[PDB]
Amino acid sequence: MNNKSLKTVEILKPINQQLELQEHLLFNNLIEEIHDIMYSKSNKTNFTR
Amino acid sequence: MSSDPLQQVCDLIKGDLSLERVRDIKEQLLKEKSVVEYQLNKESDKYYGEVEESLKLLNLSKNSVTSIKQQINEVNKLGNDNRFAINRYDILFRATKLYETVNTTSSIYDRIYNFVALMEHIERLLVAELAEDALETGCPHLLEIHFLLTSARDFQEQVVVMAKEATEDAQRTVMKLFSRLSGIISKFDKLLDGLTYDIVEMARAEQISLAIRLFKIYDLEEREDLRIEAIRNIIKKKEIEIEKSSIKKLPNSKNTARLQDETPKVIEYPTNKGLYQEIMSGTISTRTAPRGYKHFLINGINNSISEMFGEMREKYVGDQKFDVLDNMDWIFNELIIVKEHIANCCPPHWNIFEVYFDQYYKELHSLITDLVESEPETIIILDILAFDKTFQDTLKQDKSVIGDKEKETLFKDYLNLIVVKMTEWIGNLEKAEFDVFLERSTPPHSDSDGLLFLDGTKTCFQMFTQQVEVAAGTNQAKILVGVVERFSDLLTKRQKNWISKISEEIKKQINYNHKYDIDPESITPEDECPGGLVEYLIAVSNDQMKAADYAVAISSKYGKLVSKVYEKQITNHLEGTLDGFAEVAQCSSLGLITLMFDDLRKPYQEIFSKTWYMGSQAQQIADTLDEYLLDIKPQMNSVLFVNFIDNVIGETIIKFLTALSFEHSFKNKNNKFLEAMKRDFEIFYQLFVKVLDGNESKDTLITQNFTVMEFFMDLSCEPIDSILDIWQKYLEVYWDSRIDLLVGILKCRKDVSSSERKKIVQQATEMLHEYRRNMEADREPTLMRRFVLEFEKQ
Repeated sequence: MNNKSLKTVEILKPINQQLELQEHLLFNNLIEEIHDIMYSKSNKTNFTR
Repeated sequence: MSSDPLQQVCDLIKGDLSLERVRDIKEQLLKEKSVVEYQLNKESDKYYGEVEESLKLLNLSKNSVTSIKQQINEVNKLGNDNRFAINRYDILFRATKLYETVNTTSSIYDRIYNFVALMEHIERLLVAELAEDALETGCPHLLEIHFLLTSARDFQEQVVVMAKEATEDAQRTVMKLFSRLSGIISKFDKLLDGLTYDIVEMARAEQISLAIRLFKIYDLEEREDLRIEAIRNIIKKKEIEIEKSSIKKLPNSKNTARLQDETPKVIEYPTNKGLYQEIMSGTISTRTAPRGYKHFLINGINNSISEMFGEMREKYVGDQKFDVLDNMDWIFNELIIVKEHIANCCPPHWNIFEVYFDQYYKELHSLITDLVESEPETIIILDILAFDKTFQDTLKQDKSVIGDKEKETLFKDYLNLIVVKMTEWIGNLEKAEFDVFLERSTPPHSDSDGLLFLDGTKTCFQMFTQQVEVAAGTNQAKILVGVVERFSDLLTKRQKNWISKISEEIKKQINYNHKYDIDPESITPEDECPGGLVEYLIAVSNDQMKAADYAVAISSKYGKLVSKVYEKQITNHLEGTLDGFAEVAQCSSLGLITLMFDDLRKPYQEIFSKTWYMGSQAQQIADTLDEYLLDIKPQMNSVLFVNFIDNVIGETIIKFLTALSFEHSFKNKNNKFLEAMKRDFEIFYQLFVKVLDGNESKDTLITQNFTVMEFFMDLSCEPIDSILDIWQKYLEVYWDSRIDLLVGILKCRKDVSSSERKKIVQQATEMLHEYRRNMEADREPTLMRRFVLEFEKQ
């Protein structure tokens, strides 16, 4: 809504926003391809079958 | 938003990411919205309640006033109930048979038009009674109001002659018109001979407790009765303008008429379309119309009988010069007594209270003409009419007074009088004083220690203090400033003349000292003038300080009944003059310093030659000028004195540094000049410290000049490698006497050469000007102000 546009704090909030979002796609496909079971465990690699 | 990005700047006045200061900035916004909603809260509430009473009374009068004109539907439609029903009897034979003889007023018009002829011919003397009062007619409520009702019975021939305008016959106002010659104008003018002689009888100094009672009672009875009567005829043209101009000017005629309407729409046709709005029925019903000028048009002759007796009591001369308001305001006292006596007599009319303010038009307009130009006593012009303004105010409600509006222009006449008078006064006082001061064997007003006051300046003191008694006496922002500040321009002409003729006192002691001990080939006519200028010029500075006494001290002493703005407008040009009260001392007392000197110019340039080097020239200068400040010292005003002896040590050191360009080669060779800078330094020390006793200025107003003493000892005694720092330190205090003095010091010296003058004195010249960019950006011009001695080719 508030655009804002620009610094003060927004922008230079949105960097950590969008890169935190690609960080959540990183951890997201990490746990997705963990027990995909493209690595096999109950988890990725902590084997419980 | 266009506010929010600006608010993003206001919160961007916290940093950029400033969450703590963003929180506090939000608390600031909460304070702003907080108070804005407190005032918007209560303001919105007051507006809401205004809408509440607004719609509450639009309600309450829509409904209740719709049931007030519809309560006139209730009670006025109840009026239509008994229209042809009421009074339970033959009302048809009461309004058409018994009221047929109401259209039979013949014999009453014959014996009352005939008796109105004969008996008002008798009432042309009986009801027109006079000669002289005998209670104003006698008894004009019997007499003059008997002529009013006799003129109200002849208002059938005066006012209902304008109602009976071709009613049924031709001789109703023709054969009765000769019955109205002794009938109407022998009753209406009988009430106007009794009314003009009633109010004129009420203009007779008592006037009286029964004469103005009866007479004014007739002049309120027929006055207010005449007012509602001709107000009923003007409301017959306004009730016909309400009525017949709702009929003829409906508009549905629609021509309208030619030519009995527009004009006279709406009057509109007498008996009865133009009459019955002042005639029957009509429970009045004539209208009256007595008496027209009982005091309905004759109360103006009562307040104009004290305002024509008052305006008549001016006697425009003014019988001394301004005695118009004496008898005129006496008729204003008789206007208050006749006014309140007549309101005690008559409530409705006949001079209730307007005689007082009408007599204030008599005293106001009277006092605004007796001194209009300067034809009255110009010195007593505004004091008279202003004294009757405030006093004749205080003699009433404050209000049979004399409003003038010519006060201030007469105060411009007091400006021209007191200012040009004080030009004459001040000029004679000056030239009298200065021609006394050239008689130098006797001083002015006695005291043996030179604190003499003066004589014509005392006439300025006390007598100009008496000149401003009208200034402060009327408290003018145009005289108590203007005579005072234009008088301060006259004081500038004064101190210019103290500069002029006190400079002639200076010349008088200059050539009188030439006659005394200074080579008498100088003698002038007006300068036969021995020692004694001391008491004269200090007597001048003494009444500079006594011009501070009455000018300054009387100035802030009395002027305290305006604001400090106007008081300040006075204060700008009498009390900064304290500096002016030694500014003559800026011109007189420096003359004193040269006239301590002018018996002694033989050692004043034999210094720096060989006679003073081992001799008694220092004895003459230091000891003789020491005694010369051992007789001015008891005799001198203080503000003159500190600046004086200050400028004695200074001017006496530059008369001690006179001969630096005579080019005598310095006797630091065998120390003869050098002892003249050292041993004579002991002799030229008690010229600073026995001159000064009773105070501690002996070196305090001499230290600044021990600078040029000891550094000049470094300048003119000392050799090559000790005149550098002479100009270093002597530059660090006195750059007013510039570097080229050393050139003259090296004009007076062979054994420090000219190339040494190039290095020392020209690199020291660069010290002078580059230090003037460095350290002067040293102190002021002083004793050594413009004694920059002549320089050779560097």
